[PDB]
Amino acid sequence: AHHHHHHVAVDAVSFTLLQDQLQSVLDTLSEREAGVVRLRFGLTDGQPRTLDEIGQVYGVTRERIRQIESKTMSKLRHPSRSQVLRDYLDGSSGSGTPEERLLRAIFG
Amino acid sequence: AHHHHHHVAVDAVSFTLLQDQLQSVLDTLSEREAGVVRLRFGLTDGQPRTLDEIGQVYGVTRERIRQIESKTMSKLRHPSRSQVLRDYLDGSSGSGTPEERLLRAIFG
Amino acid sequence: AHHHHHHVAVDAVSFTLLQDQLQSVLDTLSEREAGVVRLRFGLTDGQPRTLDEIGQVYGVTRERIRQIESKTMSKLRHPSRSQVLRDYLDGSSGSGTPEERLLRAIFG
Amino acid sequence: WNWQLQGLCRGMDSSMFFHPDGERGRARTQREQRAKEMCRRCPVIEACRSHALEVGEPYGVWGGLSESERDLLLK
Amino acid sequence: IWNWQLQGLCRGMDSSMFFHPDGERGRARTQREQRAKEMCRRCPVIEACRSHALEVGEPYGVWGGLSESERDLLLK
Amino acid sequence: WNWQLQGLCRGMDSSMFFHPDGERGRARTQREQRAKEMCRRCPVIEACRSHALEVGEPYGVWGGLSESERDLLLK
Ligand code: SF4
Ligand code: SF4
Ligand code: SF4
Ligand code: NI
Ligand code: NI
Ligand code: NI
Ligand code: NI
Ligand code: NI
Ligand code: NI
Ligand code: NI
Repeated sequence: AHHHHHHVAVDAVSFTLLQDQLQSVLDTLSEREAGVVRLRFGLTDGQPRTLDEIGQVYGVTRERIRQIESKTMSKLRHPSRSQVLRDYLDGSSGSGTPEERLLRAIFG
Repeated sequence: AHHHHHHVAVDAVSFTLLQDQLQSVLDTLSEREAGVVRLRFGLTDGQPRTLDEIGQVYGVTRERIRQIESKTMSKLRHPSRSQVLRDYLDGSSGSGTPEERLLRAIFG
Repeated sequence: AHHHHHHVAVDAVSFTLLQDQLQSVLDTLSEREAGVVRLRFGLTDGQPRTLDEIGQVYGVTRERIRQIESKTMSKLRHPSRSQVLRDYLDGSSGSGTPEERLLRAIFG
Repeated sequence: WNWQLQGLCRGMDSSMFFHPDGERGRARTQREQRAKEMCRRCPVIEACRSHALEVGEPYGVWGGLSESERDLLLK
Repeated sequence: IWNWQLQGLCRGMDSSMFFHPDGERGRARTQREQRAKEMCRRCPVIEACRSHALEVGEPYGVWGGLSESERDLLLK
Repeated sequence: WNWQLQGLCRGMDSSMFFHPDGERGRARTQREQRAKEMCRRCPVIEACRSHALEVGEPYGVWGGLSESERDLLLK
């Protein structure tokens, strides 16, 4: 209902990444930017798409898709959107869950 | 079908909390105590409720709900019934899963 | 859609075990071997079955089921096919997830 | 609460240690006496008492003490 | 992400402040860049932000008080 | 089982190392001989053999040894 998550390691570092918070990251992008990200990384159907396949979807060249992907990644890293991304990467905390509220009450 | 769980950190301490085992903790309480806990922490609809909102559901005062919540938290922590709570807090162990039986057989 | 997983500890060691990769392990076995494993460990209905119950399903003795289980465990551990098992036990890495692709792209 | 693993009441019903809403008079005293009889056979009575006093547990018999007895000690 | 960005003055701003719409040129582009730079030059982490953008060659956006074209010239 | 990352059989068919139910006599010996030909080119034969002897692996060719050969060594 909200539980879908993935455990991922990058180097010695572990993340727990909640689908609901990924949706919040994507919601901050335009329709085309989020659509290019979903297609490129296979976020919906599991099949990461080539630049040519994405170009076909959006009626633009492979080079245009490369530019859209590049700009989108710059946007995702830019400090103006860094809070939404920090909260995504901090999914292991369980910040904001009902369970966190219950444990706070039990443990005082 | 049994997998729903949440990763929560409290202080330096991490927990993996299974929905099925939370259900078992609630099953040990009276119907009213479990209902007050569910509403107070937003366990069902995600919206934690105020004491006045819960009082309205049960037809009692805000003070009565405060007393029910207080007594329920004492019960949850009391040694006579806290075994169910220890098992909830130890969800990371995967004790009782099919996977644990399979790994016992593989690893001997 | 792919998220079902279990956290399991064996000794001081923790594993994150994805249902889809468990299915891949079982897919490498014969129909009867995988069926014996599913029944014995309760992988489908949660109820681990006795050797007598499994013998009844396959029309063989309890001793025959013991032999099938024993040979299957040797196969799972043998170097010629244990890679599928190592991948299962390394589920915490999030190797192959869409999320891993997205994080590689964001973090460079 | 690792002392709790040794509590004598672990396998008993909690209604032994908590009064129903509205219970007064002899029924209340009777229930409290039965609870205390168990605490006074328990190997972790002092740890249980210490916990309940340290955090001021607001309901239940803990450590052989009623809530009102604990309140007097904490005053 | 875990260090200097916590202090960025633009945190929570519409990213459109710092990124041009596709195909924006001329006066509208200059005006947007000027408004972004006005914020960077009040920001406590402008040097860290500038350093990051130049170190990794961030291809789009105003970072550290520098436009993309200004960074390109510096990196050439 | 760290040594297993270097096993020569890692990418081969496991039917090379395990006999079908009911395989006896010449067909069983032929399969065993083909498996052992691989083990005797393998960089971890001694670790594989050690594992199989230490835990008494009940089926398969491991470490260039058949199950019956391992049984004789263990008894
Ligand atoms: S002292 Fe009483 S309430 Fe505490 S653990 Fe022992 S029996 Fe239970
Ligand atoms: S220098 Fe500019 S872009 Fe960088 S954090 Fe500060 S305001 Fe944001
Ligand atoms: S000794 Fe034989 S069975 Fe063992 S890893 Fe090498 S080839 Fe495989
Ligand atoms: Ni969910
Ligand atoms: Ni939940
Ligand atoms: Ni489930
Ligand atoms: Ni499962
Ligand atoms: Ni899923
Ligand atoms: Ni997913
Ligand atoms: Ni998990």
